[PDB]
Amino acid sequence: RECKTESNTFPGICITKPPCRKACISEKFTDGHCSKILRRCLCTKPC
Repeated sequence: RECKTESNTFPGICITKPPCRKACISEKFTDGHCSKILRRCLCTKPC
């Protein structure tokens, strides 16, 4: 659970958590945020 994978659904740069949030929800995840490496929506899935 909580596997780190960038949102493939997210069509851009991680500007804000709100858009990233729903991107992870639509996909097979639960949470999402900006990855502290670059600036992509890093979603977490209940793997």
